[PDB]
This record gives sequence, C-alpha cells and structure tokens, in this order.
Amino acid sequence: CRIHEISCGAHSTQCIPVSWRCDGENDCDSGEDEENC
Amino acid sequence: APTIIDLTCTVATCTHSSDFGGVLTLTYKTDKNGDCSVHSHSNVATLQE
Ligand SMILES: [Ca+2]
Repeated sequence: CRIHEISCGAHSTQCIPVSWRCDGENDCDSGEDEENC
Repeated sequence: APTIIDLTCTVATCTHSSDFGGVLTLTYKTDKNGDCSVHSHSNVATLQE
C-alpha cells in the first residue's frame, strides 16, 4: 500500500493510515490496530 | 487525499434546540480510507466535529 498506510495484518488487504493506529477505536476488521500497543 | 464521488445526504431526526438535537447521515463511494475536513457552508446550522 501507500508509504503512510499499514495493512490490518497479512491476511487482510485493508489498509489504514498510520495515524489510525492506537487511537482507542477498533478501526480494522477486528481491531488489529489496538492489539499489542 | 481520498476522493469522494456520488455523495447524498438525508436527515434521520431533527429537533431545533440549544443542544445538538439533530442527526444526519452521508452515503458515498471512496477508494481509500482516511480523514476529511467536513464543514457546513451556512450559518443556519452548526456542526460539532
Ligand atoms: Ca487505532
């Protein structure tokens, strides 16, 4: 994806910007961003 | 910046009051996720976010 984007795991193709991570909301399909933060 | 095409607006409920007694929803088609700066161009209503 884009340099300023990260995928919600290798098993999913959904990409979210870097600021989306650890914002306190389950942005990904099952909240992978908040996992291990 | 994500591009927005074919956006429509409908209002679920509205009640004129000092509080934010009114909620609207927007439907759209985009290509990548992200954030946008949302604004209301008239003073007859004022948004919150
Ligand atoms: Ca997050």
